[PDB]
Amino acid sequence: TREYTINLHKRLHGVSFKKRAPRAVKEIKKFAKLHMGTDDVRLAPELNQAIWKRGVKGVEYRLRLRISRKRNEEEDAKN
RNA sequence: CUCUAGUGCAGAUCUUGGUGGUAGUAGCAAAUAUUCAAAUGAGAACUUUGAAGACUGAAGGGGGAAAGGUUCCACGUCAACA
Repeated sequence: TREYTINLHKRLHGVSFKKRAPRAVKEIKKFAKLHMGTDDVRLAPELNQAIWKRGVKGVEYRLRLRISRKRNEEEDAKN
């Protein structure tokens, strides 16, 4: 595990306001690829409600996540 | 061995049909956010189910007549066809 930061600044600047956060969760998918080096990407409904609580126009910038490597044999699920 | 007829095709912005052409290009149906997990499986964003959010609520709620007429329903199939 690392305890990570997810700064949701860029890719949220230039995207529509009322449909901002559905593009922002797609960045939570991107981040998992490089910084672990995994084939599969996996989130949870725990990370759906990690943004959406303060909904779409407002967002969490300081959205600091966790990650853990297994599922089947190896894969990183953000958990 | 000689007589007889609906008797020679390139064409009236024609006529009987396939095939070419733009072209695998545009279109892909009025701007009401979607994210994530499962059931089943040969294949799953779409069936179906759960977690969660957008959305409307003088109607996305409710409900009768004309008109149509079994399209509902359960059962049952993935070929043509969306």
